[PDB]
Amino acid sequence: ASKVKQDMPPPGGYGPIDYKRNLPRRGLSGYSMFAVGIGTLLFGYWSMMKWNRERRRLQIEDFEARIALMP
Amino acid sequence: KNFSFRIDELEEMLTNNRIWRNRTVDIGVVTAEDALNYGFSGVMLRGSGIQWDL
Repeated sequence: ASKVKQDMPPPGGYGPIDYKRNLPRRGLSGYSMFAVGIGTLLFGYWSMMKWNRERRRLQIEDFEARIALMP
Repeated sequence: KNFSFRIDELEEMLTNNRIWRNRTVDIGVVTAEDALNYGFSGVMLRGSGIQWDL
């Protein structure tokens, strides 16, 4: 009492197979990206402004010490 | 079941890549009449725009 056994799909078939493209958006807006860039530029400019003014004062102090020693 | 994701990852590296587009866009353009006369078949014809598939 043996029945035919063969490679067949299961009853009801197989599940759906995805084949469509699935490239998502996954990104901010151009406006927001440009805003972030401008903001970091401005923060950097402000920090460099203060630091370079301080460096100019330090250079003036060193030059004054040299002038005092020069004679 | 697991192969569409591989195709998606392949497309993530090439389809919208500007370097890939610069290398492949407007390179080796063949007209439909020229393809038919030269005897091209398959993706050559279908890229030229001919609606033919055996």
